[PDB]
Amino acid sequence: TGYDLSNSVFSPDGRNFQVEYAVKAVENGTTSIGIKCNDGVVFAVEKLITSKLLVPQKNVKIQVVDRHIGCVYSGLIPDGRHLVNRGREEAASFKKLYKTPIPIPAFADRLGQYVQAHTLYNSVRPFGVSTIFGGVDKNGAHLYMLEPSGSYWGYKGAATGKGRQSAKAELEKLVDHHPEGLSAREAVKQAAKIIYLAHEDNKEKDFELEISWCSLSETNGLHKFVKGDLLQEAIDFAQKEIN
Amino acid sequence: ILYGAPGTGKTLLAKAVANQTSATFLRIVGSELIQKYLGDGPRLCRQIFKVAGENAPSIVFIDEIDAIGTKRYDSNSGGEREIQRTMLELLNQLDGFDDRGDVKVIMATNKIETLDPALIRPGRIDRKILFENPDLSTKKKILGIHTSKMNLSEDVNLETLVTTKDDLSGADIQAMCTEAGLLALRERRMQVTAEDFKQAKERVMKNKVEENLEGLYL
Amino acid sequence: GYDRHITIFSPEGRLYQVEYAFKATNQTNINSLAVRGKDCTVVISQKKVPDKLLDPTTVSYIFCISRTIGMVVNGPIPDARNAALRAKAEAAEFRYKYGYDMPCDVLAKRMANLSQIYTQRAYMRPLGVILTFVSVDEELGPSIYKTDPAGYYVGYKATATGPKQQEITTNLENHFKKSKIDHINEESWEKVVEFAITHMIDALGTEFSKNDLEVGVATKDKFFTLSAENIEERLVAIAEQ
Amino acid sequence: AVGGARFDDGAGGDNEVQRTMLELITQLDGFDPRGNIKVMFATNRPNTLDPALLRPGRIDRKVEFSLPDLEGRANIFRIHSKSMSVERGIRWELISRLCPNSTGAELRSVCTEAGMFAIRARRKVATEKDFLKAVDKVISGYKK
Amino acid sequence: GYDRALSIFSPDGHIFQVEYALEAVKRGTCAVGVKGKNCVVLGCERRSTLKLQDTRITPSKVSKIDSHVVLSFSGLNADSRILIEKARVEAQSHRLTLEDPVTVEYLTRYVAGVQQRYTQSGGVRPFGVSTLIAGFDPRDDEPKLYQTEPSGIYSSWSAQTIGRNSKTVREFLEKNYDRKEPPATVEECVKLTVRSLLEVVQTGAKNIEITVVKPDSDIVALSSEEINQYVTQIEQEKQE
Amino acid sequence: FPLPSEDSRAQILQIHSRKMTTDDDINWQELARSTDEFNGAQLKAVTVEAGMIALRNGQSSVKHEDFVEGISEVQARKSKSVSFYA
Amino acid sequence: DRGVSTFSPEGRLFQVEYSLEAIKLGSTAIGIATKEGVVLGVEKRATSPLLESDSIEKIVEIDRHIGCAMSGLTADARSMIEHARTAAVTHNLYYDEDINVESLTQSVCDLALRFGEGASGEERLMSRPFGVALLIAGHDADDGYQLFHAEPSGTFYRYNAKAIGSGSEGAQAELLNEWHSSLTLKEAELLVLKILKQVMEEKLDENNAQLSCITKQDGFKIYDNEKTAELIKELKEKEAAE
Amino acid sequence: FRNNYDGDTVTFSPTGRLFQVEYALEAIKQGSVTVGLRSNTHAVLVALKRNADELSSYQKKIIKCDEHMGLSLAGLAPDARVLSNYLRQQCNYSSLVFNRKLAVERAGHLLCDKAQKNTQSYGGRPYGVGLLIIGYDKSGAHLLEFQPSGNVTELYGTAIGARSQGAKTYLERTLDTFIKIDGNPDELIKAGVEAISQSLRDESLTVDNLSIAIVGKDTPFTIYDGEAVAKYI
Amino acid sequence: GSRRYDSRTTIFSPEGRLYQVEYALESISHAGTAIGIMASDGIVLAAERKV
Amino acid sequence: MTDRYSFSLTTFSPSGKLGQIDYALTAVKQGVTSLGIKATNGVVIATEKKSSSPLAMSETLSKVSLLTPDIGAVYSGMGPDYRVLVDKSRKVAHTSYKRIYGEYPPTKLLVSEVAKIMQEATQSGGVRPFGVSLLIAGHDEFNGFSLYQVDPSGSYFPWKATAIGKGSVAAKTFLEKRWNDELELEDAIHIALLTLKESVEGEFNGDTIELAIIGDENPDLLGYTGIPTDKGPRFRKLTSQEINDRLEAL
Repeated sequence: TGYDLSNSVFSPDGRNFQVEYAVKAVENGTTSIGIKCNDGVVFAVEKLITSKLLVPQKNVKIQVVDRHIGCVYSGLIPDGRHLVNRGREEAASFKKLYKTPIPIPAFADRLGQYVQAHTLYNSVRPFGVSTIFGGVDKNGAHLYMLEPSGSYWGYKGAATGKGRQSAKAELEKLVDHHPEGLSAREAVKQAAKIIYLAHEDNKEKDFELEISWCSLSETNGLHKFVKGDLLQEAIDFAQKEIN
Repeated sequence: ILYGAPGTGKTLLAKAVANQTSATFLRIVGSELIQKYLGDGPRLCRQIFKVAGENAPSIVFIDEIDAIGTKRYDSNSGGEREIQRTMLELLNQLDGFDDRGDVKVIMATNKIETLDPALIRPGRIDRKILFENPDLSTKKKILGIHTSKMNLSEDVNLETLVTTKDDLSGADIQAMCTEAGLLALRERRMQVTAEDFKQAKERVMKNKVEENLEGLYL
Repeated sequence: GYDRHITIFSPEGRLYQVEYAFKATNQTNINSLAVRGKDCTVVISQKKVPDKLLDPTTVSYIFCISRTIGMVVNGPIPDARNAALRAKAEAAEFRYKYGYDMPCDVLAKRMANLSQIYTQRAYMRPLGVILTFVSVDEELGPSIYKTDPAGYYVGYKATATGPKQQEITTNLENHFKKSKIDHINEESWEKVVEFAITHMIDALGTEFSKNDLEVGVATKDKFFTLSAENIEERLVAIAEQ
Repeated sequence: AVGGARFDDGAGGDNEVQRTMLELITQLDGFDPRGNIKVMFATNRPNTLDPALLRPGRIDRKVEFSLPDLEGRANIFRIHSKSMSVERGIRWELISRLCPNSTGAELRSVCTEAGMFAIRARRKVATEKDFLKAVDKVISGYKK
Repeated sequence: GYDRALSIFSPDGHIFQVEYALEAVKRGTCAVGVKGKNCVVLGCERRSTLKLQDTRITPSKVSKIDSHVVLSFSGLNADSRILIEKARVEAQSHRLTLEDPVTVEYLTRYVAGVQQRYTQSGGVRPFGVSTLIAGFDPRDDEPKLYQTEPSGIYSSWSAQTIGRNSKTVREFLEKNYDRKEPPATVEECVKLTVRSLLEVVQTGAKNIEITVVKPDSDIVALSSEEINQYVTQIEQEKQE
Repeated sequence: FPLPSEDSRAQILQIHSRKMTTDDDINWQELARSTDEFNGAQLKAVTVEAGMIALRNGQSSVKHEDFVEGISEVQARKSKSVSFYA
Repeated sequence: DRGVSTFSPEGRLFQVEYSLEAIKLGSTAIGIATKEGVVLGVEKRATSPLLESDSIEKIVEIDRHIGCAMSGLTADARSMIEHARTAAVTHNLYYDEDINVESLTQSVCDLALRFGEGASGEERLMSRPFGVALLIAGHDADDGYQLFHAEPSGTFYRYNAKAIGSGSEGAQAELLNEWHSSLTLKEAELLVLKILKQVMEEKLDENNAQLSCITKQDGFKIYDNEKTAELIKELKEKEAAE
Repeated sequence: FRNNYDGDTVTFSPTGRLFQVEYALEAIKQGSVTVGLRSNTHAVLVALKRNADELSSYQKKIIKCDEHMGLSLAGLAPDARVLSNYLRQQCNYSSLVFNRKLAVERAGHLLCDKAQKNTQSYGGRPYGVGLLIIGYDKSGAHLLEFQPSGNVTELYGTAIGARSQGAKTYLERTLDTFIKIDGNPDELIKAGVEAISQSLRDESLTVDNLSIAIVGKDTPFTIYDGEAVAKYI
Repeated sequence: GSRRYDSRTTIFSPEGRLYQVEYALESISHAGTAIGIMASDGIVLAAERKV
Repeated sequence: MTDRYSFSLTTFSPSGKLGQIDYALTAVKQGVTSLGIKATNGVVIATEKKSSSPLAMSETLSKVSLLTPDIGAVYSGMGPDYRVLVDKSRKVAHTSYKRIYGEYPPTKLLVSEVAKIMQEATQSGGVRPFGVSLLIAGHDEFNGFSLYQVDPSGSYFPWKATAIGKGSVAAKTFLEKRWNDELELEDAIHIALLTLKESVEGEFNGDTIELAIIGDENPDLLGYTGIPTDKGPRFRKLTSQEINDRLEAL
């Protein structure tokens, strides 16, 4: 029909076709998952390798809001970086006024009013990226993923991208392992193998494992990158299970 | 190629050239050249040059084309599919026909933009006649023909009738002389006076022809 | 549609943007009920259960603007959160400039006037949700004002949001006709929830558990939303009377 | 006028063009070698033909006819000037320069109309001013 | 297709909207003028065909910009009064800043700049009325005749004919008039100018408005009997 | 049966290279990057236009470098009329 | 369908494609940059003897030692003329020095390469794209005699002999051969008139042809009607001997 | 796909990828081509200058932005000129407030958000020029590849322009060569000349065609021309 | 001709006169007939009304 | 259908009348029926109200608002269109008059300012015209009682009797032939109840019907006592309970 010409159009299906194609654009990107534990959250994202000219630990999309919140998105890279730079200013403006770290459910409202208003505006194009953010605030551990349509809720797990369907079955298995969930280091080892399983669609090329988490146990409320023996153990854990 | 309106530029110009050439006037209807049937299009076109191609006694004339001139894109919306094959094949008959000019082809159409550039083939048709507005000498030559047999009063002269005019064509000026004679029949006389031309010029250019010359840049 | 490209009244005198604005309200297919006791106002919204990747506790169709005041939204989610943050701004600014508690009458009237501004701006989308505001007035008492997507607001004895509103009104019309009052008996606010659950199940024809529903309670100078364990206590309290 | 199908054959009961496509497929493709025997068509629009013939394996090369450039339009006028009496001191390069890109017929019209303007001036040959008026007659009289 | 915007240069290299602006001039009033050695003469045509029209309260086509600089347009009277008003504002602004009188070259660049800025500005309509700016330079008797066109360009002409039948009268100005030796006397330039106007006016008096500009900041307006006096001299050969 | 993908046309062009005589230095995976929206029949016409590049390069056979110049466009389109900065 | 910003999966331009056609319909602007001087010339295009041949000029003087040529639509050109005149006194005001030809050419092209009303990181002047092309010549203390071409589409290029307008494709055919680094000032004046006469339809005289010269000693000097006629007589003498 | 959607850059395509990026990509392919690589201690870019005809001089595609940071211009000219003053203003702003030179990864982000605002805005003129940004900061040498979509990635080196496939293949087999050469800028330039020569059909091999600019720990970013680049050629 | 843009006053019509001015004269004739009279000693105004 | 230029508020209509104006009356015609009757000693107004759900509150809807104590108003159309219009109209009435002349605006000045907002709504692009039609009844010391029919186009005219909505044309012939200018307000109330009853016979009571009149001052509605100079409010809005008392005497 002629309703896809521009934004600010009410379609007969209740949602704009441009928003429908924006959701399909997320499925054309890489796979970014996440796990919400009791003491914190764990982020895992797969970066597609274009060729051997890529340098590791450079293009990593993991961003850190304040010290207690990590940020990762799956979708258009240029459209995603513009939201993180603006999303940091929203969390900074809270500290610039109230003088205290921003809580996660409040950090989602700043991005909510920011993105949802642009979907209502014709001059501003809606965002076609899905941003996954979380951490541990003064209240506790919280995880929220921002959909390209603007709707969001509390998420015990994060699934987006092309392999979100194959990763959804693996995230539901965490209840079968333990009723209370895995540990901090156990969630990193479990989320790593999921990346190798979702690679069957992207297996035409290579990948680099990217995992980050923030909890109150080891880092004591800091968001860092997985390295040392913890990163190498998560890689060999999946090689033995696939074999 | 002819332009203008029938009876003036699309008629008089066609019959005037055939007089001095001492050739028979052969009229072919343009709308009849398309029978909307496969094979009748090129058949009727080749037979035109056949009757005029033996001793070349006459000249081909075609007038009033609203049909074959416009093929559109389709057999509907005023166009026809047989027009595409008729115009394209008629080009071969224009190049194949060769003489010293005893036979000519004169076609009349309103717009040449809908014509096939193939059938046009510039250099085969170098003649384009655009309709021009009649000058002061145009009306004077039309009056002299009718005023010869029509007696004029002492107040009727040549410069009097051409004083106020919209530059009507040679045919419309003839209608003004007929209206002047119609008022003479009301007074029962054979000599049209000057009072009839004053009422005739107002009826012909307004009542008998509706123009009114809409102004304000139009 | 030659005249369909824009938002105007059209040659048929019918707004075609409102045609799809009401259809978006049923996109979520959520049925809610709003009733008013004598001294209290209790609203109940249906909480849909998604898969295990989502938290049902975080999912709420009822937003808290301030104390005693609440908003029930049935329709598109992205238009609900943007209107929730906007409705709270007018509530706080009114308590400053005019220094008075913003009533649900003006709160639904302000959203109605703000809805025309959305239609006045060709680059801005009107609200495609159903704004239902409930509160307890100091004078008028319990009152319900629901703002339609077209900007219409009127008081309701017992309203509803959904395709079943025709069946919900029928059962609640004869209940208020015999007693000749628009308020539920048992002035205690704990017993008002018992009737709000009872009249809703028979109206919708489907009984729901504690995880399929959410129950808000608006009292005088206090407002709260019952958790998953408090809703279970309401079903047990129905059997004890 | 033929193509791969038509109304009286593809949509009709008679077989003329419907059996013509068989000779362009069975004979040319199967039996006839590609080197010695070749086939070339001419059409105003590609869509007027059968989409079955437009598929690869038979009809592949599509040659679009452009219009001559300044150098191409100059070499055409100098050839027509051999059969037409003109002035020995004219220049055919400036004649084709004023005229924009034109078809093969529109270029021959410049030389034929050049003798028409010489009739008004009563001259046996066409001077340079006659070709300049012939180009303006094509530019103004057509405007295509 | 390409006539809906001013920001398109068109495939033909010329905006069709500018060509349509010339059609209003061809159906509008006529403006013809010729400058001599010591003077410039600007004629025009005001249509008296409307009955019950008062010529005294009707402003003349020729408008006064500067003491030594006048202006006469050809086209719609609506868009012309703005071009006259905007020029008069800058005409006074020259003495407010430079203290010198209005320069014909400087005034033309402003009037052409008015149509230039509105053409370049999107969503703003330019002026499709062609104006003729004539006058003398400060402390100079040399006449300067400039024109304005809908294309946003200006050209300098010794004699120019615009309006209805601009080409017919132009042939009269390319033969009897000589730029190498323009008429020295005022009577020779005015009498020949009337003959050029009789083609479009066709034997009329109040339909001709001629304003003769003289040096030392002088403006004279020929009356109805004075304009008709030259008409009799030109038509004397036809009645002789 | 939509238009084949990038890697979907690499196997089709590989079979077309086996039917003809080449240098066998051609990597079918590298030439699939220059193809955009081609079906199984259109790729057969590309191999015909790719062999014509050998005549312009002055080669008796068709090497891998002759395909790279023939698979891009090398037909019609907007050509050289506008290139770089006009 | 065009569509401006919306292209076809081929991707020529639109306003630039229409700009090249508008430039080729303008006046012929021919110039040659040599070691001993830079000579420019234009075709005034006189359609009638009543049209002045000295009041209107397509060659504007930006600086005493720096000239410029204008071929195209004059309406959108005068916006660049006042900008070039402003940029001329700009470098004189701030740095109190004569700006180089390459530095002045880039400063003028800064305005031609941008358009639009909306501003983000730069001020906005042009409300719509302009297609006016200019030929900037002059002499500086570093590169000496230089001749450039101002293109509203891309970056300017350095041309020793450049011809635009309706005489572009015609004049540039002979500029790839007859041009040489040893051409003197007198040889450059006769080389332009020899090419200008072939690319011009009307006869060559002082009325329809006005040239100019740019040197270090005399700066920007315009050939008068008497000096131009003397160079025309010397041109017919050289053509008669060859 | 003719029309039916994509009135401006705001409208998404049915596939979900805006085709305005591919339209601006043709300007990069039809524009100039450049080849460059880097190492731990050095970064180099070899640009191929373009012109019109023999009378037209070759224009340098490398514009100086920062002392330690440089890039090359392949794409539309008016898009790269506005971004040149934007990146240079950020380098001066970083050298004013922070006083440190602008980082490579920070230069690519401000460049990404610059064209992202005009892309999401109604209408506008999105930047279609490709840029390869090299520079040396406290974090070392880095190379970013800019695309008209706004994507920014990190590579040892790449090539954007006409016939860019030849250089990409050469950098894959030589990947382990130039990365192990440190402190010797001569070997990195020799590899760059052989890299661009393989990607080109060899139209004009002369000296004035190639423009080499190298930056490193000791020697800062400097454009070489004339006899400076004639030693390797 | 067939292509007419009446939306903006800035777009010039192929005839040269804006179509909004053409049909504005019709709205004048649709209203009541008003007759002004200018005299030597004053002005007489007589007009009807549309309702 | 024919030309969109009639619908565009920035473009003159090819048909001589803007299509946006004529089709905006259709939206007003689709609404309920509102009328008014102008007499010598007063002006009565009556209208029918939306019932909506059977549980909807009938006391919430008020289609007769208060501008000034000497001027009443009634509307038929969209809900927010009247609210946004009058909320700004009350500010213009106070700013342009009460902040200058320090009184309540008269009938001629107030109604003229109401139509000016509709003029800007039908002029500037992107702003849709109002879908309501206001019938304003007021009394002043100069012109006396006045009844003005305000159309969304922005043109107001005096009317002794008029109707809007679906029953606009139907009740126009009724109110013209039934009512005469020489009658009083008491007979005007009874006629207004009979004509409005013809729209719907389901419920004629004060729940779905609002009734208000204009006239002399009321000392009980003044709010203060002791000042003989200042008269009480001239406008009195009848309570729905008091409307049933008038219906029993009908």
